[PDB]
Amino acid sequence: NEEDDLSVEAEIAHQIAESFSKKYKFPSRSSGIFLYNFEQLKMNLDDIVKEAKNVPGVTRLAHDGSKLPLRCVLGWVALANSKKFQLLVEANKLNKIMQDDLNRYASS
Repeated sequence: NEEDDLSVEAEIAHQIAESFSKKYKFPSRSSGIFLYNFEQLKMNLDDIVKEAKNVPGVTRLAHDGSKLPLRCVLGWVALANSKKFQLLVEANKLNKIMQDDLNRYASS
């Protein structure tokens, strides 16, 4: 159980570290898109990893060593933590995007 938590922690940290500066597209409130990456959260990696575990489905995927839905993880963590992201985003559209990705990544 302890060893499982360490493996999950390292797996999530691994995937977030590797994609830390990758820009993803999110829906703007007005029209169009804006870009965001983990780097812009201005959070330390330990806190980003903890917040990523609050995203439904991520712990299960990480436990299995599977690829995480990182656009959704970023969007959820940023929605939860970044006032700037919250003000920029069309949250109706973000919610549907995040749920679509969780559904895709929950497949077998």
